[PDB]
Amino acid sequence: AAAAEQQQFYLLLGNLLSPDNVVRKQAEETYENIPGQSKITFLLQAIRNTTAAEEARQMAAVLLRRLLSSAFDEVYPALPSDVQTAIKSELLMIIQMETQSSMRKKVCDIAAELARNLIDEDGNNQWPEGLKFLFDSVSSQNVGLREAALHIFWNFPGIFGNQQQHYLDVIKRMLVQCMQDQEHPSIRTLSARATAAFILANEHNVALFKHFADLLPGFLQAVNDSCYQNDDSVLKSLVEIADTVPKYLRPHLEATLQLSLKLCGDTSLNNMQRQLALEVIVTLSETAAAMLRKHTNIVAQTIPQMLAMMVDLEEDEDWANADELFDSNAVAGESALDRMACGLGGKLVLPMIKEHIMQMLQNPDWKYRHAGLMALSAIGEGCHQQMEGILNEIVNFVLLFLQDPHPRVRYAACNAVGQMATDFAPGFQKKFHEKVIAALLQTMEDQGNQRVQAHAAAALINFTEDCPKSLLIPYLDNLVKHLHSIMVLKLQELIQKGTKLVLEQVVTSIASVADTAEEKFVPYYDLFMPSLKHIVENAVQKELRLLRGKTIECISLIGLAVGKEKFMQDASDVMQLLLKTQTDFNDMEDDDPQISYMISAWARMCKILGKEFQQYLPVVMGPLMKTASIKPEVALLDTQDMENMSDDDGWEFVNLGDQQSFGIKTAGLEEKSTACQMLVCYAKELKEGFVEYTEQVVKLMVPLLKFYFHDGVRVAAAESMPLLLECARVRGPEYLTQMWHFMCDALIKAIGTEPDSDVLSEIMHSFAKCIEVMGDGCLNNEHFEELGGILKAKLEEHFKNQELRQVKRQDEDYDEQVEESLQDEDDNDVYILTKVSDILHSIFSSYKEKVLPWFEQLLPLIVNLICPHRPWPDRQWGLCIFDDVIEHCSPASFKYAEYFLRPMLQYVCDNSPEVRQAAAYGLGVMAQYGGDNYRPFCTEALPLLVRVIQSADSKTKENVNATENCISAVGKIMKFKPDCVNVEEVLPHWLSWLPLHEDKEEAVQTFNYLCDLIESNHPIVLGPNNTNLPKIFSIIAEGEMHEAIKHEDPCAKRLANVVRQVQTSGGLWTECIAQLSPEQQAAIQELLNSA
Amino acid sequence: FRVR
Ligand code: NI
Repeated sequence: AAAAEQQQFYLLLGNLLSPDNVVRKQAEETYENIPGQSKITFLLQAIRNTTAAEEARQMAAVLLRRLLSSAFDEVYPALPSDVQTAIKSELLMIIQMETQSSMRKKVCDIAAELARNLIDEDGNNQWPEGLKFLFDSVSSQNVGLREAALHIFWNFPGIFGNQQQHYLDVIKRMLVQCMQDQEHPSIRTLSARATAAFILANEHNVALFKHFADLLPGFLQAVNDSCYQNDDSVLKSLVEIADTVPKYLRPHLEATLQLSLKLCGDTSLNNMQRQLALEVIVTLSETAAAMLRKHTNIVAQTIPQMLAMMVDLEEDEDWANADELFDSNAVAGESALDRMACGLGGKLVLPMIKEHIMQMLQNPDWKYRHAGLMALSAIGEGCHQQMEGILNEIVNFVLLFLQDPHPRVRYAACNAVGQMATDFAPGFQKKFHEKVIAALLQTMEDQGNQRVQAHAAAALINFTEDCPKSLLIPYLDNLVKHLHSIMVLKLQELIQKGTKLVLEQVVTSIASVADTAEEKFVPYYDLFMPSLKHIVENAVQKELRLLRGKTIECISLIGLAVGKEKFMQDASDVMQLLLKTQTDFNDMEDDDPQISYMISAWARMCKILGKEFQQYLPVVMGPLMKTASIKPEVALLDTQDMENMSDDDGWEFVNLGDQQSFGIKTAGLEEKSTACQMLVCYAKELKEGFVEYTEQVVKLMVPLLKFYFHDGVRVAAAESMPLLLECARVRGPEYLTQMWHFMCDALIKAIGTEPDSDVLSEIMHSFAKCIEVMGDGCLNNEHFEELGGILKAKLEEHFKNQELRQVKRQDEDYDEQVEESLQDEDDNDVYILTKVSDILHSIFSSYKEKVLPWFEQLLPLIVNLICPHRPWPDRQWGLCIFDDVIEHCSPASFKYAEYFLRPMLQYVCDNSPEVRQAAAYGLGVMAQYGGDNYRPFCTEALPLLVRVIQSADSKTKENVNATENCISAVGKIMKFKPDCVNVEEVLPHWLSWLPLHEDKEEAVQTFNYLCDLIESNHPIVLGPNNTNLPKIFSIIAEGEMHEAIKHEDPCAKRLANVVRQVQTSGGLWTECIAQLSPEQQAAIQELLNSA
Repeated sequence: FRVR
């Protein structure tokens, strides 16, 4: 039947439109089960039926696009090419017969997507009929057909695989003429949206931006026209242009900047439009600030634009009671100001805003004084280096606004003070502790105005948070006595009515003071502990949920500061509070508030208790695992489906290309990260104590190495890998291999794919640390082959990026601030080279000589770092990599000496102390582990090392570690290869270079050799008649510089046995001691008592 | 961190 299934289709379509959920959750299910192969000629006919309801045709056309955007490989293939080429030409007819521009836009969204899936097969599009449709429609003198063609080209820009060779210059013709179509303004607006979509699609193509530069003047005119007609469709296009491809705007940047300034400045347009115009400029200050820095004339005019939006405040009747949680011009301008001060810098921005803030602070408008203090708070981050100098003047002036006749201004002043305490730390704390603490305490007390009193407490938390413990301790008795007073009075008020806004902040403020005060808080423990314990038993209501969590945080931070001993007095009564509040927080299953407060409070109890925490592990691990495993809700919607989910606010969407989009529920993403970081804490603190949880935590963490939604989670997952192996170690190597098996492949894939550099460096360090955990036999041949390719690629990229950054310099818009970014990029690339050297070090240390054939693939790249014209960090790290080959892969290391030995010998004399140290080290391990093949080179190296050691300034803070390493290398030459040196002659000089105390490893080595020399059958080192024995007392006296580790090392006992044996020779002992300074004399006593 |  053909006529029977068409009449019943209209009622089913309207059924899934009724306002009640009864038939709504019954008519949608019947629709989906229908075969998709038949849904084509059934649903397109409901749009063609123009005599049917206009709201049913809106739904039929929206439903037809979704079946093409989501499903395609099951519906279109294997269907007859009679009905294949019939849905192509019938869809084209609907657009020609459409009178309503609403439906014309819905059916054009179906013309594209169909065009998109056919074209996206191989490259060449299987629908040349869709292409002819646009050239003939844009050329047809019909406005509707012209508009339909521009909509298909906006939706799917680039319906061609061979556009470049010929159809490219005709696209310019089409849009240039459409932007000149004065007779109609919507056709001009549609081609501006198309021009932008086309330029965005053709990203990276710098030859195409240069060719289409001629479209930017007409494009800017199209935003200037559309905006005054309530259309922020073309303005969004420009913001997208400035964000993704700002260099396209370079030819007419002044015109772009002037227009964006005009739209924003024009009071007449709506808030959404003016804010978007500001956003063009703000985005350019992040994306292309080097270009924007040249148009100072425009950035100067933008400053009062943001300031005028910041003074667009509503006089909220009953502000002092309610809670303010942000779309307004006052928030938009303020945020834009922060972002632009950060983007362009304080050198250019502070001079432009300085006099404007003084005109707003010194004004009777209140809205102006409030805007002034919020502008001061905003510019702080980006201009703080330039704001110091006037800082004492700024602070003393801002402190007067706390006594302002307007409570909202007293609140913005609180914000200014609190934000400066963060932006200018710790200089702020050292300079204004007396004035700021005193003024904030007074605002927290003599206000009788909840919001201002709460904000002053919040500013005080910011102040104490970044305050050095050093200068907080004198203010303890005063601040503590004042905080206790406010806590006890605001606790009575919680009981009278239910006011808690200030009390929440007082509690957190106490916690901040306690945490910073550490051990110095114990004399004030009894003054708050029973008051806070009383609060967590009181605050059980859903209104007080935050007040209870903040009190638990305060309680756990107080016990953590005083330490396990002082806390043991009220520990039992307080651990039961947490046990009871865990079942109270869990019996009302939710997410977001008390979760992170509880997780962190239990973890603080584990640091306090240590090995006694074990009993609480099943009660804390269960809930911790649940929030650490939250799978966030991800959606793959299309078109403008970010309007119905805008009310959520936390549901963030990243608009992907080709109309599709990606959405993610940000709820609990920070809770997941907190929990993952907590699991890392439990693993580290407990070690052996965590074995029961190691397998399930390992199973949880491995997939989180690929959790690209939150960097903090990935870092926690990466950090936990060696720590979990460290825990599991207690069960033996068979369980260790079972754990390492889950990790290995995933850790290696992560290194090869990781986007972020700092997250990559944790994964790379983590992988190296796991290799150390049980090296040799810990790697598959597939893994070695994969790792080889990954490290070789990472090395290839290191040098490639060196050339790229050079090409970034030698660009029209190159300045000192772009050089600062290139140097940051270089610093990151170097830190990745250190982690390449780290992964390499652990493979060498564990596999030894065996792995040199594998390493030959990286050999040309490692040699490439040790080249003479490379930057010093390359030569430093390449030498470090060869030092691990000499130390861990000798004597086979010598086959490869033609790659490192001669440059390493030469480099001992390098201008860079980091290079000198790496070279000196290699020569020391050459004598110790190298073997007989290096013997001639040990005889040769000696005067090179002694020339560095003996030169002046060898012991500068800059060159100590290099000189010490040279001293220790000379030492290793003496001890391990004494046929290559006349040890009997260099020993007096060697002795004079002692002691070592900066390089702790080399201090151990040198001292261990000195002990062999003193303990030897015929010392030589003592001097005839023990003449230089008192000098050995001065060397051993350091000592003072923590060189020889008092208990830990065997040489510590050895050195004290060599010294205490002297005590039995009266005159010799007193001679050696009488010529030691009283500081040195105590260092000998200190050693003798502990070794 | 320091190094060589
Ligand atoms: Ni394996």
